[PDB]
Amino acid sequence: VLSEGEWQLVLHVWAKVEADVAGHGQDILIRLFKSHPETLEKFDRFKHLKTEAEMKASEDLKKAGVTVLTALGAILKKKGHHEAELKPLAQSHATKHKIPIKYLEFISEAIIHVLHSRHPGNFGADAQGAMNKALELFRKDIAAKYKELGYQG
Ligand code: HEM
Ligand SMILES: O=N[O-]
Ligand SMILES: O=N[O-]
Ligand SMILES: O=N[O-]
Ligand SMILES: O=N[O-]
Ligand SMILES: O=N[O-]
Ligand SMILES: O=N[O-]
Ligand SMILES: O=N[O-]
Ligand SMILES: O=N[O-]
Repeated sequence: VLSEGEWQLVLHVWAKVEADVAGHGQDILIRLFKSHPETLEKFDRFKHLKTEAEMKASEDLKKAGVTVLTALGAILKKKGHHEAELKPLAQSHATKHKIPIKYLEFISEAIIHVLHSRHPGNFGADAQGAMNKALELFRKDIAAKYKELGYQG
């Protein structure tokens, strides 16, 4: 359970993300796909992309990045009261897309990497710790939902 001070660290860096959600989404998806190339295989519209340049030029990848970060943002803004948001997301990611928890860990690591690179003014150790706690909460609650839904994860 996060403190209010922890949530405020999360939401203060999130506010900078929101200055340019598309750009942050490109950087985050690209980092995930470079760091864990097996994750790209889940994305049928652009799994054929071979290079970072191709990835940066992809309008479909850009839209996916906007979608992920906007949904995550909405969850973070609930400050842990995210049961309603998590229901459809857990169902799609468990049953349609088949995203294991380990892949949710990889995208969390990609998020942290990019925020650390882009936002050293709002992403020092305490803020990174708060973001990691928020993302660990998200993953814990999604994993519990996966289990309810019948998915090993
Ligand atoms: C913070 C974690 C994540 C959030 C908030 C998120 C959110 C979303 C949302 C909102 C959509 C569109 C609606 C839906 O289908 O549910 C979506 C689609 C999808 N997500 Fe995620 N997602 C996350 C992590 C992942 C990860 C790690 C992968 C794969 C490694 C993944 C794969 C997909 C796929 C394949 C789609 C369908 C995209 C398409 O139609 O081409 N997601 N996700
Ligand atoms: O205010 N304690 O995070
Ligand atoms: O996408 N940078 O590792
Ligand atoms: O496609 N924006 O959430
Ligand atoms: O981009 N993960 O939906
Ligand atoms: O707390 N959301 O499952
Ligand atoms: O509300 N979940 O489908
Ligand atoms: O509800 N999953 O597409
Ligand atoms: O992409 N994680 O360092």
